[PDB]
Amino acid sequence: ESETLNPSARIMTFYPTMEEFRNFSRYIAYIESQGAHRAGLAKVVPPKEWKPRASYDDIDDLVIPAPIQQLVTGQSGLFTQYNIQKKAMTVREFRKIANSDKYCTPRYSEFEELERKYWKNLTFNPPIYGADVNGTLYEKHVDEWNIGRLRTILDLVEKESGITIEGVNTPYLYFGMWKTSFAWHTEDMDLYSINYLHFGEPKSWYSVPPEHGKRLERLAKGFFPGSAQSCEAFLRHKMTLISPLMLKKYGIPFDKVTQEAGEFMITFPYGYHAGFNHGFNCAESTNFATRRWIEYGKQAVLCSCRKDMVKISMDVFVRKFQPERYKLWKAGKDNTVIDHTLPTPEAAEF
Ligand SMILES: Cc1cc(C(=O)Nc2ccc(O)c(-c3cc(C(=O)O)ccn3)c2)no1
Ligand SMILES: [Mn+2]
Ligand SMILES: [Zn+2]
Repeated sequence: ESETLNPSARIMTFYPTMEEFRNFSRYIAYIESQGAHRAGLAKVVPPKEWKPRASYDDIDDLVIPAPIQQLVTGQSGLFTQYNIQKKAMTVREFRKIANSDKYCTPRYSEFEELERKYWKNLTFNPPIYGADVNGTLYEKHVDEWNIGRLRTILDLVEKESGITIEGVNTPYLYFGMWKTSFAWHTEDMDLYSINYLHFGEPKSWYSVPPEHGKRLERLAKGFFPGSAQSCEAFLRHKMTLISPLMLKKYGIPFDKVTQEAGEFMITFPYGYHAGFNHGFNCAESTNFATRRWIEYGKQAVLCSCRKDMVKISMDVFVRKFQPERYKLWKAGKDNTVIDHTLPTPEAAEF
C-alpha cells in the first residue's frame, strides 16, 4: 500500500488550497499519505493569498551576532567545511558584503551551469553565512504555518521539562550569500524540519531517501575513516560536503530541488540533505515532530564526541504514545524495526 505510493522516492511538490493550508499537522499527514516522505524532502508552495509579513523593509538593523566564514578544503567531490566565526554585523552590513563584486553571484544561464560553478569554486573565496540567528520574521498574528508556534508534539519537550533548544524547538534565521553551504545531515534526533525562504535569491537542495540513508553513511565512513573512528555519528558535525557526481559514482539514490522565495521545504525523519544559496537571501527554520518520528527518535544514532550536542529524552514520548512498549523499551528489549515507507498514524483519515 505505502510501498506503491511515490515508488521512485522523488521530491514532490504540493499546492495546497488556503483551506488545506490552515491545519499544519493535518497537511503534513496528507503529503505523507501521498508518499512524500520517501524522498526525505518535499516542497510546499503556499497559496498566493498568503503572507507571513507585509514588508521586509525594517530589518537592515537586525543584528547577526555570529556570522560564520566558511573555509572549505578538499578535491574530487569530497570536502570538509571549517567554520570561522566573524564578529557581529547588521543585515545592512551583511547585504553589502553579499552583493559586492567580490562575493556576488556569477552570471549564468541554466541552473546546471550555476551548480557546476558551485562545485568548481567551493574551496575559493570563502563566503560568510549569517547562520543560527535566534528570531522570527513572522508577524505575531499569522496563524498558518507559523514556524514560531507550529503546535506539534515536539512541544512536549518544553512542556514537560521547560527545556528550549535553539533552532530545534525555537526559530532560526539564516542570511545567505552566494556559495554559502549546508553540509550533508539529518536533523537532530532525526526530527522533521521546516524551512521558509522569506526573500532573496534561491536555495538549492540535495536529498537522499531515508530508505537509502544507511548507504550514504557507509560511503561517508569509507571516505572519512578517521572521522568515523572518532565519532559514531560524524555527519552530525555538519562539516561534510559530497557532490552529486560522487553520489552518482557510488550508486547512491538522490534528488535535487531548488527553493524560491516564498516557498516551504519540509525535511522528513532520517532524510539526509545538503545544499547551497544562490545569493543574498533569508530563510527561517525550526524542527518538528509527528507520532511517526518517535520511533526514529528512539533509534537515532547520536554524536559521541561532544558534550554540547543535542539530545532529547524520549521517555515522555514512549510513555504517552507507546505505553504498551515502555517497559520493554526501558529494559532495552524493544526491537521494533522502522519501515521508512509507512505514513505517520495521523494520516489515517486519508
Ligand atoms: C558550526 C555549524 C553548525 C551548523 C549547523 O548546526 N547547521 C545546521 C543544523 C541543522 C540544519 O537542519 C541545517 C540546515 C540548514 C539549511 C540552510 O542553511 O538553508 C537547510 C537545511 N538544514 C544546518 N553548521 O555549522
Ligand atoms: Mn537540515
Ligand atoms: Zn561527534
